[PDB]
Amino acid sequence: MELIKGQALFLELDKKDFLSLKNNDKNIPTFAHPKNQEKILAIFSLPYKNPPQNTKLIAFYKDKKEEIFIKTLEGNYKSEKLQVENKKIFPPKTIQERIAKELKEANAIYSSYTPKALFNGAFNIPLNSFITSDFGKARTFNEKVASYHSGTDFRAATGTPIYAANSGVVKIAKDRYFAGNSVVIDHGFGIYSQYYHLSKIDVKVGQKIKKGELIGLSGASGRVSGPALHFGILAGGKQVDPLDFVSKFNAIFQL
Ligand SMILES: NS(=O)(=O)c1ccc(Cc2ccc(C(=O)NO)cc2)cc1
Ligand SMILES: [Zn+2]
Repeated sequence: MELIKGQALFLELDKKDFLSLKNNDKNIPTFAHPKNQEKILAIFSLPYKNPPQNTKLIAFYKDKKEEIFIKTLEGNYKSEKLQVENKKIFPPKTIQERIAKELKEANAIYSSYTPKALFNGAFNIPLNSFITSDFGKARTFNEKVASYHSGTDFRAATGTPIYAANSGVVKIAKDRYFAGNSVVIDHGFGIYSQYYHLSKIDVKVGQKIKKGELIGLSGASGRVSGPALHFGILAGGKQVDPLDFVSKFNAIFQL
C-alpha cells in the first residue's frame, strides 16, 4: 500500500482469531468496522517530518501472522526554500517554561486512548467558510523540512461562531503559547480535533459536547498574520491532513 506523508489510513483486517497488531515495539489499537461484522479497523498515520521510507506492520492471529507493507509517498505539497536557517530561537526562561509545560500537558492527552466511540456519525466542518491556507505547506533548507503547516485555516472575521466537528469530550480549553485560545476534543479511538486562535471559549474541560454545538468564537489570539480559524486533527498519534481524514472517516462511519 501507499500512503502520502502527513496522512492517515484506515486499515481493514479479519476479526476472527485476531490477537494483536504491531509495528516494532508499538501495539496498535483496533476497533470494529461499523457495517461489516467480520472486520476490524485500525488507523495508521505517517508523520509529515522525517518519516521512514517503508513500514512493515504485523497482525498476529492464533493460527498465523499477516505482514502489511506500506510505502511512504512525498505527495505534492507546496514548499518554499527557507533562506535564513533555523539557527535556534532563544526565548526568555519564562516562555520556555510555559511552552514546555503546555507540551507535556498535550502529550499526556494525545496518548490517552479512549477505546470507544464518543462521536456520532460523520464529521462536519467547524464553520461554513473556505480554506485560506492548506495543510502541508512546508519550509525547507537542504530539501529537509524545517517547518510545516500542521492544520488547515478557514477564513473568519473575529467573532465568527465555531462549531464542534463531531461529539466528544473537551480536553483542553485555554490560552496556550502558540495556539492562542485553544479547544481540543477527544472523539474516541485516539482521534482529536483542534480549534485554535479563538477570541472566546464557550466550553469547559471535561464537558460532553454534541456535533454542531457552539464551542467559541473565532479570533486572532496567538496569531501574527490576522484573524482566522486553525482546525487540526490528530489521529494514530500524529497530526494529519484534516480534510483528507474527514473524507476517509465519513466514507466509513456516515450513519
Ligand atoms: N505546546 S503548545 O503551546 O500548546 C503548542 C505548540 C505548537 C502547536 C502547533 C500549532 C500552533 C499554531 C498553528 C496555526 O495556528 N497555524 O495557523 C499550527 C500549529 C500547538 C500548540
Ligand atoms: Zn493554521
